[PDB]
Amino acid sequence: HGHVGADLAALCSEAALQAIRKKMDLIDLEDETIDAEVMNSLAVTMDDFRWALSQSNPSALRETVVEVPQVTWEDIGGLEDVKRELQELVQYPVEHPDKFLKFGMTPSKGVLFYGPPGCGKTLLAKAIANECQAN
Amino acid sequence: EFLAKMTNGFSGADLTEICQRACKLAIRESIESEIRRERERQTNPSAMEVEEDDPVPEIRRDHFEEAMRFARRSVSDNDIRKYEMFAQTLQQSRGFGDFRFPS
Amino acid sequence: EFLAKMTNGFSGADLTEICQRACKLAIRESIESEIRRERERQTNPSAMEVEEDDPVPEIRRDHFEEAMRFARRSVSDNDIRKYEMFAQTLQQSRGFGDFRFPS
Repeated sequence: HGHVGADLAALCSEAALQAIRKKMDLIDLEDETIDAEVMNSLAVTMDDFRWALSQSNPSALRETVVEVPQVTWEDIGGLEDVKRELQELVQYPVEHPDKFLKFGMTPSKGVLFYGPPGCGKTLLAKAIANECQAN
Repeated sequence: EFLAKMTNGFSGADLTEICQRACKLAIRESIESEIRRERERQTNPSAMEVEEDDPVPEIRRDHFEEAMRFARRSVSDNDIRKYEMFAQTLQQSRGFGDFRFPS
Repeated sequence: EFLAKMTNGFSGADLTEICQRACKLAIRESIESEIRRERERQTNPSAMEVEEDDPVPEIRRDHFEEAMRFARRSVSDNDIRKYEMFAQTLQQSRGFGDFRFPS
């Protein structure tokens, strides 16, 4: 998370260099000119990638990120009234914008949750964003 | 008019809310009525409603009869007395009262 | 389900902690089981476990039975009443109640 395309190019080059560097047993000092064996018979494995991700590459990202969430409605069951209310306040002004125009009811612009700390507030707020395919 | 003299102490910003709550309560049923009509089991071309049935063409009576149940007056009696008392802080044409010019 | 109806007043952020405390209590034993297996006295090739024995392949039952002992509800009863009282500060469809349109 936070990597950009150039950072991922750097990740690929460093993982390939780590796969070279583990093969110094054949890439020796006695063979200054490297034979054509390891030039085409070296494949990178997964822990090299995990090393290159872990040991290096700080991400150059600190600002916000826009995306669709991947949490689902059954991730937090129950609260059918709240689900019905959020469907009425989010889904219907975007899925059916003409019926809101038949008799002129304007949509509302926001709710205010309140409750005890840590009862899945953000995990409830992302669910309707995922369901509407909304950022 | 029957809705007029029932709401007695309601502010002007409170009864403008129930004519959107009734619209929301009718838009819910007009969305819901379209769910079963497309989710007809064995949706066959036989006996098909070629005309739009329009179950909720307009806001009916029981929408207001149900939307009224969530009504609440915003201003109390204790704060309208604050404005009555400030109206009394203006002297309000009080004092000597009627007098007449001599003849 | 037996773990569901036992935890009654637990917030959503408290029972998400015990499914990491149980993981920590099983990772401790899975680290510890590998200590004696490499620290076998006279570690000979005779009767060697060529297969991985895997003593803790998954979280067993007594890990949750022991991790539950450190559970604690975060929210009290005195502060959920604060939200019940704020819910009562909203007038909550109270007043006149049911009325009907004339016929």
